[PDB]
Amino acid sequence: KIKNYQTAPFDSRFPNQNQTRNCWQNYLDFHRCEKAMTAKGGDVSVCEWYRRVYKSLCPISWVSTWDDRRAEGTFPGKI
Amino acid sequence: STALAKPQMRGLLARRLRFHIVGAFMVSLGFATFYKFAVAEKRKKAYADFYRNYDSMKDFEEMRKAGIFQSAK
Amino acid sequence: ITAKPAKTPTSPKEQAIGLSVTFLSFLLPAGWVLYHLDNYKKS
Amino acid sequence: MAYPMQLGFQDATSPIMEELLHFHDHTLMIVFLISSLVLYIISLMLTTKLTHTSTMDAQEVETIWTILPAIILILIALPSLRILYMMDEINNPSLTVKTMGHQWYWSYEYTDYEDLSFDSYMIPTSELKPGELRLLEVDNRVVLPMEMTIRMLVSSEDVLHSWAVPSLGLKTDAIPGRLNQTTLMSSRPGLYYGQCSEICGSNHSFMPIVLELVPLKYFEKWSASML
Amino acid sequence: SVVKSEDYALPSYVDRRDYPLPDVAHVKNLSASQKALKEKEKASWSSLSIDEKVELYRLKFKESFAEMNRSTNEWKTVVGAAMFFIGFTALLLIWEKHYVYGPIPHTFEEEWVAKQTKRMLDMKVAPIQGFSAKWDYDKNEWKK
Amino acid sequence: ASAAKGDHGGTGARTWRFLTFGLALPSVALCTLNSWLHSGHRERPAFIPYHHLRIRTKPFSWGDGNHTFFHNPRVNPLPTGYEK
Amino acid sequence: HQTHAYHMVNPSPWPLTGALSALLMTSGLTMWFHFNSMTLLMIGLTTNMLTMYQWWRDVIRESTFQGHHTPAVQKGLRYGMILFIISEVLFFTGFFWAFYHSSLAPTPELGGCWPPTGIHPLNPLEVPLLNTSVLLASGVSITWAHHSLMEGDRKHMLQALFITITLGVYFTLLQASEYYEAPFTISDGVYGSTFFVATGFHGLHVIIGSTFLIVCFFRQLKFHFTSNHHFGFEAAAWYWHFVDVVWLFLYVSIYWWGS
Amino acid sequence: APDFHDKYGNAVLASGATFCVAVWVYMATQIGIEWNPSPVGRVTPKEWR
Amino acid sequence: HYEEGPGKNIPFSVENKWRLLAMMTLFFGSGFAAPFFIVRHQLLKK
Amino acid sequence: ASGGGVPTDEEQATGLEREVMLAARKGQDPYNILAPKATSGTKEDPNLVPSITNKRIVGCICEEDNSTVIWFWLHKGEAQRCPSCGTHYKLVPHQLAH
Amino acid sequence: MFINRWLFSTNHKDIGTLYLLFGAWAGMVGTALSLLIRAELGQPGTLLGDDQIYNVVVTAHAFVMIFFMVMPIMIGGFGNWLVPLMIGAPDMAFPRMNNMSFWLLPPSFLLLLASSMVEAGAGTGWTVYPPLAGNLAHAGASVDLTIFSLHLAGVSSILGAINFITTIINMKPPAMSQYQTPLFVWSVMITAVLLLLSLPVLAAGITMLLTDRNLNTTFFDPAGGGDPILYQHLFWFFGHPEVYILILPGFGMISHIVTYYSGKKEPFGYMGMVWAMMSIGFLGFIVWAHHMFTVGMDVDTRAYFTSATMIIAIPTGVKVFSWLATLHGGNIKWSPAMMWALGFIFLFTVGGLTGIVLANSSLDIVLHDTYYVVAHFHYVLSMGAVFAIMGGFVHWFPLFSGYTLNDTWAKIHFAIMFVGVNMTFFPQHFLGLSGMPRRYSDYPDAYTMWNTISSMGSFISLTAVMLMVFIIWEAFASKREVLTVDLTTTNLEWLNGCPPPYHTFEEPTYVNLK
Amino acid sequence: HETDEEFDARWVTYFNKPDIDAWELRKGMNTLVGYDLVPEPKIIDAALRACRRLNDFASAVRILEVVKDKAGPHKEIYPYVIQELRPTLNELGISTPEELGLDKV
Amino acid sequence: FENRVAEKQKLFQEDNGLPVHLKGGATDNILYRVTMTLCLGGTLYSLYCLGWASFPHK
Ligand code: HEA
Ligand code: HEA
Ligand SMILES: CCCCC/C=C\C/C=C/C/C=C\C/C=C\CCCC(=O)O[C@H](COC(=O)CCCCCCCCCCCCCCCCC)COP(=O)(O)OCCN
Ligand SMILES: CCCCCC/C=C\CCCCCCCCCC(=O)O[C@H](COC(=O)CCCCCCCCCCCCCCC)COP(=O)(O)OC[C@@H](O)CO
Ligand SMILES: CCCCCCCCCCO[C@@H]1O[C@H](CO)[C@@H](O[C@H]2O[C@H](CO)[C@@H](O)[C@H](O)[C@H]2O)[C@H](O)[C@H]1O
Ligand code: CUA
Ligand SMILES: [O-][O-]
Ligand SMILES: [Cu+2]
Ligand SMILES: [Mg+2]
Ligand code: NA
Ligand SMILES: [Zn+2]
Repeated sequence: KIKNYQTAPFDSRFPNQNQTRNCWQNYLDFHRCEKAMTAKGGDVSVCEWYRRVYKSLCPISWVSTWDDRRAEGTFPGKI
Repeated sequence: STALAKPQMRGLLARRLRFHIVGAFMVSLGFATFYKFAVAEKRKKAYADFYRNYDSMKDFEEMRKAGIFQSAK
Repeated sequence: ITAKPAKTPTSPKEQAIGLSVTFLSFLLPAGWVLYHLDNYKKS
Repeated sequence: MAYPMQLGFQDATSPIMEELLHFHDHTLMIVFLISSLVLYIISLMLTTKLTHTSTMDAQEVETIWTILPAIILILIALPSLRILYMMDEINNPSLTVKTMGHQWYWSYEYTDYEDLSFDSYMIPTSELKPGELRLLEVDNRVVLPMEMTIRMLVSSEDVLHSWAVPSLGLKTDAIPGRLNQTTLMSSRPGLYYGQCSEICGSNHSFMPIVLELVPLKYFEKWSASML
Repeated sequence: SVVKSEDYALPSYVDRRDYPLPDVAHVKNLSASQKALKEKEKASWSSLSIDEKVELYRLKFKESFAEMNRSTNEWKTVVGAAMFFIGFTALLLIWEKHYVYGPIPHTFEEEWVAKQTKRMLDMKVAPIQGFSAKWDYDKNEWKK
Repeated sequence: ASAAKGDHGGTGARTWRFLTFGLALPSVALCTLNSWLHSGHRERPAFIPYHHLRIRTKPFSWGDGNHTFFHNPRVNPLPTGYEK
Repeated sequence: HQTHAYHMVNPSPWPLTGALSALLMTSGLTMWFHFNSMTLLMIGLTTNMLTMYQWWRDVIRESTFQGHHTPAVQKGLRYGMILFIISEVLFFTGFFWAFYHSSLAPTPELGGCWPPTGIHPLNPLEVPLLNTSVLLASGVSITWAHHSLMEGDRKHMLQALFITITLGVYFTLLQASEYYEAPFTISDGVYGSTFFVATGFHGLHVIIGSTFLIVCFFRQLKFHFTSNHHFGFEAAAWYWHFVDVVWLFLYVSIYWWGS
Repeated sequence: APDFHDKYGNAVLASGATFCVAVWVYMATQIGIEWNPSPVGRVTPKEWR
Repeated sequence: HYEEGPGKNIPFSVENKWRLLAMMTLFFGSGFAAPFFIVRHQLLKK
Repeated sequence: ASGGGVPTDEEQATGLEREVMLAARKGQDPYNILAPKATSGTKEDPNLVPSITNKRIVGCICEEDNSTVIWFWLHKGEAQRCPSCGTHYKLVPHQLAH
Repeated sequence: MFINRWLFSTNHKDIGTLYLLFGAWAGMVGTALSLLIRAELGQPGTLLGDDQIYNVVVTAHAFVMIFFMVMPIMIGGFGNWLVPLMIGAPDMAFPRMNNMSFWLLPPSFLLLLASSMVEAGAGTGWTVYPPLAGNLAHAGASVDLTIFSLHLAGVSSILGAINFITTIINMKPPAMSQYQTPLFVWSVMITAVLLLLSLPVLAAGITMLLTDRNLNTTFFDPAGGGDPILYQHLFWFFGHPEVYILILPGFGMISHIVTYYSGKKEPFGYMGMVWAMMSIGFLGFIVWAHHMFTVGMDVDTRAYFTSATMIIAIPTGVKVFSWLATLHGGNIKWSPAMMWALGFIFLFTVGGLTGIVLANSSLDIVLHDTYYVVAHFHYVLSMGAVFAIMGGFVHWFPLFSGYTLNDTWAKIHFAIMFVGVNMTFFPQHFLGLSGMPRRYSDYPDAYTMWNTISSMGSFISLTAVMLMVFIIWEAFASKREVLTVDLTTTNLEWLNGCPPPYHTFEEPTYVNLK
Repeated sequence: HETDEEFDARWVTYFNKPDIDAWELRKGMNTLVGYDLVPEPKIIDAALRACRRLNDFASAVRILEVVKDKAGPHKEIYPYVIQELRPTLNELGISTPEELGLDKV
Repeated sequence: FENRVAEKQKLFQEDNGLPVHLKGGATDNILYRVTMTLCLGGTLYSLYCLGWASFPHK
């Protein structure tokens, strides 16, 4: 519901050339959503919008490094 | 003989300065018109005439048939 | 400005010697290095 | 790309680059006119044996020589800042591509749908095919759809680099830890070249950028075949 | 006459058209005939000879304004010597070409440039003004 | 502010000695009581090898290269965790 | 014989020995960072100390013993010291700008927060607050020492100046103990970088200011200052107030607003 | 009393000009420098593919 | 005191113009040659 | 509260500092700390320029607020005039070692 | 006696002479490095090696020209010789500290040449940005030796700024207000306030670089939460004031030379000239991020730095129109120094105007990091600061030495250098507009005609530097001693004779109030 | 400021002062040649009569050359001014620079 | 302590032609030679260390 996704849309929260926090925020939102959904016995499909937007915006090495550090227990953001 | 007439004797530097600063001003307006036509307008008219009937698929098909692209044979 | 005539005048021939020695002092050592670049590069 | 003996900008491939060309013509005429006027006055001040060497009153003439330059700087700044804001305007891109600078090559990621990424290195001079351009061709070009608004996001995995394509009016630094965004929209198909624009060590001169702009259907098939 | 370094704090003589009457006479010491000439200048000047008048001028001043304002031929020596040393510079560039620089890349061979120029026309490099705009694609020749 | 104080005729040696013994050294004795009362070791947090801490891009020019200059074994873990 | 009031200084070797000490300190730090050796550095630190001692000794010989600091020479030395302190204020502005840049826009690697994840700041209400009462108190006692010297009272000047130095040494011992107790280090990312380089260069300035006050204490013990002429004490006091004001900015910015 | 310029000015001007032109024309044209002029009006394009 | 006057207020002698030419040649020529010898030194390492 | 023991300048200044301090008390200015005040500068009332030797440089600020100062040597002997405004100055040489 | 005079000096004229000798030697180092850049670029391909050796030569070329040639000659050489004489003072305020500002420079230059001798040099650009200049991409001692060379030159110049400001404020005749001091003394006073406030922020930035390289701090390393762009703000907070420090003493020597050789007693518009130098010094601290328009700053920031940088053209135009008004009506003397000053008025105006083009950030996205920036700054440095240094050197060489140059040789030297510099840099505007990047040891083939012309111009500029050395030898070899100098009533530095005695103004000037 | 006539009247006054001294004669001429004008014949006549009261024939010739110099490329001005002063030149026996051969370079 | 500044004023004003840095007596010359020797010695050693560091140590 709201597919035909092409790429991440303009986000008034992040209107400038530096888009580092956009990528970050969406990776956090995705993983937060996903932890909420896996817990309360719900569906990760509802987290999809964040997953698409972070995958669009974030460099593959940044997501790779953040996933390694969540596995390792050294990811410094709150999830 | 005839005597000589009294010439202007005062303000000769200032009078020269005024005459040529005006001259430079007239020349500067002349170059600005010239340049508006030879350069600025020329360029606006080159881009508008290029695009007026430009067919980007036609231009792509010519480049493709000439072999230039990696993604289109 | 005004000045006295030279106390030790440097004639045209003396100027050509000083100019030639000054030019050679800059050109010969750099010329030697640049002429031998290849010797240094593939060595 | 630049051609031999070129004097000015590469022809514009994007509407913003055309705007920059007409804004530079405006500014260059002013630059020409003031350096000419200064050279001319110099010549005028030096070509008379008339003299006036007593104290000269400065206040009147200093009004002219502060207000006429202030008015010229306003005449430069107004179209300058209109272009600055037009480039920044919101535009709804159709596609996002990332580029990461490395010593000494660029990688590209197109991850809106599938995980597509690759490296793009300069073709060495000894391997150029006949007719190809020394120091500018790469093995894997950045294929993109023509006539479409694209968001390019630029970063680095090592030292600074800078990702430039002069004929699209683009130069965005590639800084590790930072994701900078720019917009690209080519009005035409073709091949559009640029070169790394921040000193990055031994092969800074030898890590170029080649965009290949083609119709969307060809970009979509190319992207599928690069997975 | 003779100006000495140890006179630097004294009023001095200068010829410059903007300072016509300098602070001291050109000659201050007078011989017997010169003294008599300065006494004769106290009487009517119509009784001085042209020579005596010139001599009084040249005791007071060194050069006349025509002499101090004269042009010279020094521009010929400056321009000629500057062309010489600019010409000497080309010797240095001929030596560098011969001994320093190796062959340039193969991409400047005639056949490579002819093919490179066809490919630049095929990709319509600078098609609005700069490069392919100067080729006639209908006639297959450079625009005249 | 005039502060809560009062004095001024001239600001002389007698007044600045009154300020040193009647305000500034009592403030230092009060802050010394306060500090030397919340002292005593609070207990060290679990070690987590976060990559933005314990940076080592070049060995230090002293010691074994891996200890900071005023390394305290009780509270400063190495990149591999607390010392034995 | 001159007829102006300025000081023509005798030809001196200390500018050259001070320049060579700078070459030996910096080439010394490079041998220590890259060639595993402290030898050039301790030669440079030793010759820098010897130069500083003989140059300032000779300024005391020129002024207290030979009379060359007329009022116009002393007014020059006032401007010199004010301009010197302005240059040191702008050196610390660079380190404040680094700290605000890093803390106002904390990057993802820190957790996107300040203080970073994993950092546990000192409590600004414990030894940092005690250090702030100590350096404020020392600005009050060095003001008492200044007015005692202007009122000609040798015992009280020395009493107040000694109390000022005692508090400078108390701050430096307290700061050395908090460096050792602190659970983060200079290698703990940009929080430890900003905290130890900015408080560390401030601690260096407190040790330089306290040494300058100890020079004035011994000069006063030797009767060098008169009740109207004592620019070395005025300069040390202006320097000491600068060290106090830098600490107040460091305590508000890095220990309290940045915790 | 002619000075150096009066006596040698014409020869320095004529000799230096002659020399400078001859040696820059020789350098520009005779030693293999590649000026890389525009191909426009100069180069016959050739099949490359 | 120290010598005063033209040719005396300088740390090099101008008493003999040819010994001065040698000294000026050594002085300017060593600053101009040093970068070429540095380059040579960097090329001869690897 | 208070007590003594700090020397005064009267007691302990020496050298040039003491010379300046003792001349000031006399209202004298042998080390040129103050600007001299101009006379009317006529030939009957020239500005009197003290010197220890036979000539001293004068700077004349011809009118208040001029930014150009006119500099020349004034020699012992008959008064000289500023070459810009003509105001007169006369050298008064000698001694300073009391 | 020779060691006492020349190694233990406390005299402002001998310390000025030491600075002029050091700056002249550094100019020959800087000229050789410039010829190595243009030999690498004078035909397509590779001459010396890849970009690391090339950019070690570019980085050293800049540091030697700026910190070891222009600053020591303008501020240490002309400032020390001229400023005390132009205010009648008997020396600098701190004559012994002045000698340490000089003697810190040979060790700073030794550190710079050591940085190029060790490992593979510091191939970083004179801006020394990380992470290329950090310990992973430039491991080993070269970049730390460059840091410490800039720390020594920084302390020399901060100590020297304290000395000049104190001497100009405190040591004028008591009747002389600062609105009766000559323009060159104002230009050195304002340059020294810019050095005092800007060099400490460079010293903080480069010490942070030193600790990220050696103490495991992470001010500029994102892995620790640092930011490479914070180093660029700290360096350019100094680096924009630095270019005004390079040109302001030149503007003060151009005002004296144009006044003198126009036969005028004063420059046109003295209070305007003082206002324009203080306005340029103030505006020069609020514009630094015009060196960062492609780093990804917010749009409103980039609009502010475009506007605030363009504003500088207003005071600078007042100075250029006031130098033209000073020539107006003059009895013009076509001396070699006047030729250098009239070259400077026009060529500095051209370079300043291409600086205004670059201040428009939209256009600077396509011009940044290309040779259009290299053409702008060499018109204001090789044809601006250096033409003011050559004008001031041939105008004041007979004051410093007591001997005259040959004017015909000096005119020949000006004509050769004017052709060479223009040949070198004018075509770099075309290379910049058509996209050639900075810091490249080789270029795509289309850029070959203008790189060949620009390297031919650099060789003509080398012929002028060699001929300048022979001209200085011919003047000391011939010994034509000065007699009378014109206009001493408005040029106090000549009134003590040529050269002036070791001690001058031992009896101060007499200046009354009235 | 003032009219032309007022300016000329003050400079004729300055040079007509009977006891003008040599310094004032030089100060007057060297100041008057700073202005953007060639001085009127009436100013020149009073300066030449000051030279005669100061027994200085040579400075009278130099003031005639300064008039020619101030006129720059306006070659009509000097012959006019010499015409106007022919009766003072004949009365005082002042030869012009051309009659003395001093216009030869 | 007693005020002995007048004794030091007499010492440092003796008309003996000594520059100030040597005017205290034989101490000052020993401390000057120490400092100068360490400076010049240490500078020669820094130049030796640059020679060593300018070549690879394999
Ligand atoms: C002496 C050296 C010097 C001087 C004085 C200046 C002066 C100026 N500079 Fe320049 N500049 C450099 C040296 C200098 N520059 C250097 C070294 C760099 C490169 C740094 C690096 O990256 O290594 C550079 C880089 C640089 C940039 C960054 C470009 C980029 O990297 O992409 C910009 C941007 O705005 C700039 C602008 C200006 C301007 C507006 C001035 C103004 O001060 C000029 C003002 C002068 C005038 C305008 C001319 C006279 C005025 C008139 C006749 C009046 C009428 C004029 C108008 C109405 C316009 N300079
Ligand atoms: C004062 C500064 C200055 C000066 C004068 C010059 C002068 C020259 N420079 Fe420049 N240059 C820079 C500062 C300067 N440069 C800077 C800051 C950079 C950027 C570095 C970076 O990218 O990091 C640079 C970069 C630079 C490049 C771009 C390199 C690249 O991007 O890859 C080029 C290219 O041709 C170049 C060439 C030259 C040449 C041929 C000259 C010639 O004009 C030189 C000719 C010689 C002289 C001007 C004589 C010098 C002086 C004297 C001998 C003193 C005489 C002594 C007395 C009178 C007392 N320089
Ligand atoms: C107690 C308060 C007083 C501080 C003094 C103490 C010791 C060393 C002196 C340094 C003074 C100032 C700043 C220099 C940089 C860093 C030191 C910062 C202060 C400090 O001492 O930081 C310590 C680290 O020292 C380290 O790395 C130290 C490594 C020591 C080497 C220093 C390197 C030299 C730097 C060059 C400075 C250049 C100056 C340029 C001037 C500019 C010119 C105009 C902190 O210890 P830690 O174990 O990491 O953490 C505590 C964990 N329990
Ligand atoms: C680990 C520590 C080592 C590192 C280096 C520094 C170490 C400690 C140095 C402490 C500074 C001591 C300064 C002593 C100065 C003594 C001389 C002096 O004080 O001299 C006075 C003049 O002031 C003068 O020059 C004023 C002079 C001085 C400025 C001193 C300030 C600091 C300099 C510090 C270097 C800072 C480093 C910054 C690092 C980034 C003499 O004039 P009066 O006092 O009026 O006397 C005359 C009366 O007697 C007449 O009746
Ligand atoms: C950028 C600044 C430099 C610009 C150019 C300098 C112009 C160079 C001047 C000449 O330099 C000399 O050139 C000789 C060649 O002409 C070199 O001899 C070399 O070649 C000779 C001829 O092959 C052999 O006889 C010699 O042994 C061999 O050293 C010689 O070493 C070098 O000093
Ligand atoms: Cu990558 Cu330059
Ligand atoms: O810096 O312009
Ligand atoms: Cu700038
Ligand atoms: Mg850049
Ligand atoms: Na090359
Ligand atoms: Zn006057």
